[PDB]
Amino acid sequence: AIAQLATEYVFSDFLLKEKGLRLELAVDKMVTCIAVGLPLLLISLAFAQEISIGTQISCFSPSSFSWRQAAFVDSYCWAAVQQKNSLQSESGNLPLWLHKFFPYILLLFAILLYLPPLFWRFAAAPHICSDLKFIMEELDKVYNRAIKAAKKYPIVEQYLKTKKNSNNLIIKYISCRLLTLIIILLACIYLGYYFSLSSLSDEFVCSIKSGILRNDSTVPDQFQCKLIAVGIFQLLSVINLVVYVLLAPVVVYTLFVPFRQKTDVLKVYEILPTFDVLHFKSEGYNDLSLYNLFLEENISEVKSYKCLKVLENIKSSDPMLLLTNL
Amino acid sequence: AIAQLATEYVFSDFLLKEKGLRLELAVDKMVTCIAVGLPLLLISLAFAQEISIGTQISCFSPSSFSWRQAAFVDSYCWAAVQQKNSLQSESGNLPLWLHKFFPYILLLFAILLYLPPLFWRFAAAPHICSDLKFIMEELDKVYNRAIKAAKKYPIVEQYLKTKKNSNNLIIKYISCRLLTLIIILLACIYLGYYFSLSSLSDEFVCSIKSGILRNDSTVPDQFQCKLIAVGIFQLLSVINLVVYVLLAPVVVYTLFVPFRQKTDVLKVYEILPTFDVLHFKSEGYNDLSLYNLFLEENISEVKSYKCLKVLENIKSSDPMLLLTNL
Amino acid sequence: AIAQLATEYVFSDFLLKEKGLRLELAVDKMVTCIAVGLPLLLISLAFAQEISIGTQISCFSPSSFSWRQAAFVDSYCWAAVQQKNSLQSESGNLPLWLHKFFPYILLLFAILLYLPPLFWRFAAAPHICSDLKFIMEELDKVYNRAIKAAKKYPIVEQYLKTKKNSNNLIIKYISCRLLTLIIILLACIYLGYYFSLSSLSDEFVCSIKSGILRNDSTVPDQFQCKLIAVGIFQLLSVINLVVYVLLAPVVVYTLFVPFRQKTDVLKVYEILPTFDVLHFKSEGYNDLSLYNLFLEENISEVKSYKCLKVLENIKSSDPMLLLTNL
Amino acid sequence: AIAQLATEYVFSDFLLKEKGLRLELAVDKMVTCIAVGLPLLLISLAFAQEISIGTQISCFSPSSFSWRQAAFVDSYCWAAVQQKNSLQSESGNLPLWLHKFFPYILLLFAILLYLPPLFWRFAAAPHICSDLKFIMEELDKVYNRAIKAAKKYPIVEQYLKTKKNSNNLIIKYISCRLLTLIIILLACIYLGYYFSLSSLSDEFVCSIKSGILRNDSTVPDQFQCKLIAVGIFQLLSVINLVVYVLLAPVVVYTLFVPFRQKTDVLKVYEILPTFDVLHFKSEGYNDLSLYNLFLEENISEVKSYKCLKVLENIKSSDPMLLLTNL
Amino acid sequence: AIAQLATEYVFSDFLLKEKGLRLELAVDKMVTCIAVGLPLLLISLAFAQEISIGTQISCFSPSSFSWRQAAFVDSYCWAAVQQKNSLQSESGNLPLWLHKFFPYILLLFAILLYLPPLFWRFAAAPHICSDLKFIMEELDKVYNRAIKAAKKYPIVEQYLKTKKNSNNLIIKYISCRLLTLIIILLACIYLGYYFSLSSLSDEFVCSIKSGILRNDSTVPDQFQCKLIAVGIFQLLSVINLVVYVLLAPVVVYTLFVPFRQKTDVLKVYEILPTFDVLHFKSEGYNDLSLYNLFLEENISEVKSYKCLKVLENIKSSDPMLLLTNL
Ligand SMILES: O[C@@H](c1cc(C(F)(F)F)nc2c(C(F)(F)F)cccc12)[C@H]1CCCCN1
Ligand SMILES: O[C@@H](c1cc(C(F)(F)F)nc2c(C(F)(F)F)cccc12)[C@H]1CCCCN1
Ligand SMILES: O[C@@H](c1cc(C(F)(F)F)nc2c(C(F)(F)F)cccc12)[C@H]1CCCCN1
Ligand SMILES: O[C@@H](c1cc(C(F)(F)F)nc2c(C(F)(F)F)cccc12)[C@H]1CCCCN1
Ligand SMILES: O[C@@H](c1cc(C(F)(F)F)nc2c(C(F)(F)F)cccc12)[C@H]1CCCCN1
Repeated sequence: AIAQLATEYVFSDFLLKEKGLRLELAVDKMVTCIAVGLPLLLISLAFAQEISIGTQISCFSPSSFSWRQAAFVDSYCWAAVQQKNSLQSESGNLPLWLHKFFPYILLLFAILLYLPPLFWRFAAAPHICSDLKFIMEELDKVYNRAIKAAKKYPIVEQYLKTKKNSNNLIIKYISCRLLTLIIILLACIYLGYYFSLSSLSDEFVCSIKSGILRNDSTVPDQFQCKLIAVGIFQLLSVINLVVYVLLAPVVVYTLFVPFRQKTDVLKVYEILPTFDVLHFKSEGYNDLSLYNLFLEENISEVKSYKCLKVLENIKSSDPMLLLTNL
Repeated sequence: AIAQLATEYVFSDFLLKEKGLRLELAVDKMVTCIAVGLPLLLISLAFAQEISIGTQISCFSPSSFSWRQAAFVDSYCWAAVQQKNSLQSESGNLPLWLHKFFPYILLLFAILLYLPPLFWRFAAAPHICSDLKFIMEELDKVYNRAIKAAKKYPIVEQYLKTKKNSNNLIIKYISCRLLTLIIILLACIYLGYYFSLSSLSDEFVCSIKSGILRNDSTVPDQFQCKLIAVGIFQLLSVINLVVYVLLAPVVVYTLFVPFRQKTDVLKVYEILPTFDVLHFKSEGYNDLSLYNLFLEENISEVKSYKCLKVLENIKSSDPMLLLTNL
Repeated sequence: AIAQLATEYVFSDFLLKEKGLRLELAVDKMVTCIAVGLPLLLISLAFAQEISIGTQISCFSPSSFSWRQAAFVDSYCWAAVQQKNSLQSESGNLPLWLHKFFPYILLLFAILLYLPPLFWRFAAAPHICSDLKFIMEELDKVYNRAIKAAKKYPIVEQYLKTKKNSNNLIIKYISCRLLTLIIILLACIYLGYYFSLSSLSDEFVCSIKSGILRNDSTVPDQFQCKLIAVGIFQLLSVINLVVYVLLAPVVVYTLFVPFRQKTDVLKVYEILPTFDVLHFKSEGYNDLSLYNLFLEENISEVKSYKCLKVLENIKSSDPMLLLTNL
Repeated sequence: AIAQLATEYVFSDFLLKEKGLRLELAVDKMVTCIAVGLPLLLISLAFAQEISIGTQISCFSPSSFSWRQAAFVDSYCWAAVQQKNSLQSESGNLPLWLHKFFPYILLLFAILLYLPPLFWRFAAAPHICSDLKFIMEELDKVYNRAIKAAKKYPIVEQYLKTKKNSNNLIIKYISCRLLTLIIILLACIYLGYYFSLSSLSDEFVCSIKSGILRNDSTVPDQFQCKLIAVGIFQLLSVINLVVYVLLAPVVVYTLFVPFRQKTDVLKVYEILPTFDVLHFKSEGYNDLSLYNLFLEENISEVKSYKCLKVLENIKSSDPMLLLTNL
Repeated sequence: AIAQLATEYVFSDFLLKEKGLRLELAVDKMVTCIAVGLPLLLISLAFAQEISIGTQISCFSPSSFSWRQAAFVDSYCWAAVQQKNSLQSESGNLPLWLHKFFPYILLLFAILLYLPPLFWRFAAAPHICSDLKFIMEELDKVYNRAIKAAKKYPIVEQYLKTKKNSNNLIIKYISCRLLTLIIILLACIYLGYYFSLSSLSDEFVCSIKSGILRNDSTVPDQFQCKLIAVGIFQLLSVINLVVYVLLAPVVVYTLFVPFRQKTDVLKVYEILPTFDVLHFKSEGYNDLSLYNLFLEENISEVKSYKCLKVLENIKSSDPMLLLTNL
């Protein structure tokens, strides 16, 4: 059912569950889930039980034709939207090709939108995963040492600086998001072209006259056929186009990594006396700018950051309290 | 539904899940999943609920024929694409054979593409599994001994050298990938031949005249039949051919084992004082070249390598810090 | 769907999962899975949704006959391939019997191929299971004692010798594999005979004239019927015959137990000083020859064998290292 | 599908899984699973998707009759195999009754074959369960005491003797197996009678003339009907009869409890010095003869029996080794 | 399928699983499962895929009537077995009412048979549950104290006596079993009356003449209708009646609580020296008579009772052995 479909896609997890670590920050998962599942959701809505009257093409055989003769006419003209010579139409052969393969094309866009998140989930996900969990563990060790002192060389600061120098991972990230934006724009171009079709493009005339039926006495020369659900495809197309047009500015915002403005989440550790590491922050296209965003995603999960952020918040309203907080 | 099919194949795990150890390195799993599942995905897309109008062959019986007489004509000509004498066609009997058994042939290619990964998952997978987990355990023991020293005979170096001498496992690996490449090229040849068919090959004429109906007064001599979804098969064929043509250079890259260039992942252990083992690396077709790749897959999972790689990265930006890192 | 069927049989576990111990060595599981599941897979492929046009037999009733009268003709002639007198055919009654009961016969061969692995999984599996896990535990105890010595009577050697004397279990194993080979050859004989049928054997004429219709004025004397999917059965038959013809040499290789040549897997324990047991190996048809093969299957899982095999491999490139390896 | 059915019954567990203890010894589970599931398997094979052409009875209404009039004729004669007066047939009313209720009768035999294993699984299963696990625990305690001595009153011997005196449980067991054998013989009698039917018993003539249609001008006096799949029922009947005829000697062998000849499995404990209990064995119809068989099923699972049997086997090739074995 | 139905009801658990404690003793679960599930099993067998020819009522419209006109006739007469005036029949309106609502009536009997076990599983199950597990725990404590003594006031004896005085729980139990017996007898009365119907009760004549069709020129006055599967209902009715007639003596045996004769299961604890409690047993309708039966169900699960019963059994073939048994 359509409601079972809605629970399957919109209200279920879908590509959201896949625990301690989150290697796909906010917006990414949101953008990927909407962009991938909305062609799937709208295809499945296109052919729901309630909305599909029946056979997609009907062709108006004469009354003299039998049941299976009309079945031949319908099935032949369904197959004969493909070849050029068999049919004539005012719009042309290309919009009928789009009408037949609308769900194929939208599923192709869904898979194409799934490709850059997948290439992220293999090529760059283990590196960000291992590096971020190591940084979380090291920061927990630093706070444990500070708490022990309250009751030599900071590895985290220099390991943060050497990734400030590197920019391979951000190049992978911006390549993923740029491919996603390009595919969204191409899907917008297709959906705008498809919805802008006259809606008489589904109307066409086909002749069942190839082969021996070219020189048969009693067959109609041509058969009026309509591709049913083309209007449903156009309605779902404008819906998909509207949602993708809303989604594309979010992706363009996602491209600008340094503008995202993490609100001094790493600066909270600078307040502690022992933790002299991680004072600075990125101001450009580097790996560290992306590490700051994945940190700002995953740092609330850290044991110590929440306590030290509470210590910072009460200041926002002497470090004796920190010893007391433990 | 087509969307349920897409979630079943593209977005689900498929042949990806099957934890601590990964005995199928990157690209392999990617190439195997795409090459195996894309014939499955495109077959299931070929006969989706929306795209299938109904019966695959219709044959245009006369109006005088009843419903089940036309059913006989359709079913007989479906069966009679097989035998040579029963039908005549401009293209021939072979393309009609391909049209009837297109999903059989693509599933045969999917299983044939699944064979070399399966022969890897039995013949060579236990050996690489046991050897790699032993190497991981030994390297963890070496780092534990080094950390204990900081706070005689390295088995790993000589056990690495004796596999430098051996080349049975790489012969198995290159045999698997060569069989995969050969099957991909054969599938490309078939899909190029199938898509290059004129698309009037589906059109054919069959006579329901074998047996007693040879000398019956009132039956048509021949019946115009079209194999519906042959154009859908050709569209999915060019899609499969395009994806496999993209996939084949990746397999050819996968053949060249020593060119893969692990970026001194084993050299990180040379920096430690106690770990004097594993200084060198392969420069040819040996088992060690494949062990380096499986190592570079699985070494990020190792406890010690990540810490010692952080120690190497800060140098990239005295070993006192290592004692401090613990 | 056919792709769901393929994931159910070829790509899923099937008779592969059913952990620490493997009481069905390599090839056995491979041969059993292919031989059992390929009739199942090809039957399910025979009647897939895409390939089945509809009713399996159609019979060309006259136009005067109604819908349910033609349904009677089809259903009667389906039932009347059984009895001899009701029909006449050029090939005979036996090939039509095979055409009706092709999936029954191939499923019978699948179950018959499943019988010897099942009789192995009950009659001989507990004995090999208990004996092999006891041998693994005893060898682990021997290596633990050797490691303790490095830092009286070997039970394993004499318990190995007394099974060298016995040959009941190998008789059970060779009986299982001989029954499997005989059933494979019988299936090859059937599939070769079935594929060699002319493919006009499906064509036959039946008379709906038994009982009161013997002396009815207006019924045709005989009705041209074709058994649809017989050509599909013949194509799947030659596929099954080709795969079984490939499989039979593997079973014949599996019969020769002593020729299998375990590569001194038990000899690795002879290198240790304390482990003076298990020096020799079989050179004939005994239980010990089969125990060597199940050992060579399961010995990589053993804790100590991998370490001592690494010690042997570095030698292949004084036992001081063993004390160091621990 | 038929292959899904085969995986559901033959290749799945079925009545095999239902861990440490096995209260249904070998052959019993085998005989119960085959005898119960083979009527189920052959019924489900009788009405598979491929083998069922459609409606089971067709009756050849005149061409003047409409679609639903022929539907009435088919449905009425299906119902009117029951009453005697409505139909006439050469064979009689009883074989048509068997043809209509063949799957009911075979399922009745399946449930009747399931009754004695069920009455075993309630009436006698807890007693054999508790007694056998107590005997296993006591024998483990005896070997633990013997191992402690190596490094007064044996309860097991007298508790074994008092069950030598009793014979209630063996009476229950032989009653179960005798009921199973009697039901197998009755099923063999039915299947032999059913297969021996002429196969024109399915042919019969029925009159739709009860009630107001007795005195209606235009209806045929009688309608030629065939019960389709009766030949399929006869083929499956001879298959079931052959398998049950093979199964019945196994049940007759299962009746003779003392002849089963446990190979001195309890005598292995006599070799130990401390374990002076359980020297003798049954030579008649007693509870102890059945306890020996359930012991010989479950004693390989025991920790100590395997070690002491290894000690016995090396002798088969001074008890110093036992102290060493531990 | 019918075989899937059989695995769902007969061979699966059904109302058998619902672990340490069993608050529904033997026979109860057996009687409840058979009595509840056999109407369910026979209803599901009544409308299996193989046995149902199609529409349950067919009515023999004239040939002039169209397809949907005959559909109206069938559907109207199905609805018009309800009202008295619309139809006339030799048997009457009541047996046609039973024929239409046979599965409703048998499901009503199944639910009515499920009511007394359900009222047991709420009203009396917690009390017997808590009391029996407390008695098991107290007896285990008594044996632990006796074993400690071997190496003041018995609460169990007086707590057993005060429930000897009470009879509320046995009144609930006998009310449950009496309601079950009464419902079984009522179902037997119904099934005997239903099977004793002439089997021409399914034959009836209905007039589609209410409303505007009372004064329409061309409709038949009355239509011969048969309710198909009424004979199947009668066969399943005699099967259900036979099984319930067998079941009713078991329920009548279950009513006599004190006659059930627990074989001195509580007397085994009297043999121990410390356990001076629970010497006597019931000889009438009391709560203690039911507690003895639930004890004899659940006492084999007790740790100590099995050991002390082994001590009693060897006597059946000085208490020094008990100290030795521990
Ligand atoms: O909730 C899921 C969802 C799916 C889809 C669609 F269609 F992609 F599957 N569409 C949605 C729409 C929309 F407006 F687009 F319809 C609005 C809101 C949520 C939608 C998503 C969103 C991100 C987090 C959870 N998975
Ligand atoms: O995601 C799965 C996938 C399957 C398939 C197909 F069809 F093989 F099943 N096709 C895919 C395409 C394609 F472009 F080919 F359509 C593009 C991207 C992913 C595809 C794969 C890939 C590897 C890791 C996870 N399993
Ligand atoms: O992978 C499974 C498989 C099944 C089948 C079939 F058909 F038996 F089910 N056929 C297969 C073919 C074949 F060429 F025969 F088609 C080729 C490769 C694998 C096949 C098997 C094999 C052994 C280990 C895992 N189970
Ligand atoms: O494997 C299962 C099986 C079921 C059936 C049937 F039909 F009873 F379900 N038939 C079988 C046949 C037969 F020859 F009879 F077909 C041969 C071999 C195994 C069969 C059984 C057997 C006992 C252990 C596992 N459950
Ligand atoms: O096994 C289950 C079963 C159900 C049914 C029915 F029909 F109630 F569901 N009928 C049965 C018949 C009968 F003869 F009655 F058919 C005979 C034997 C067992 C039957 C029951 C029995 C009690 C323990 C397990 N649940």
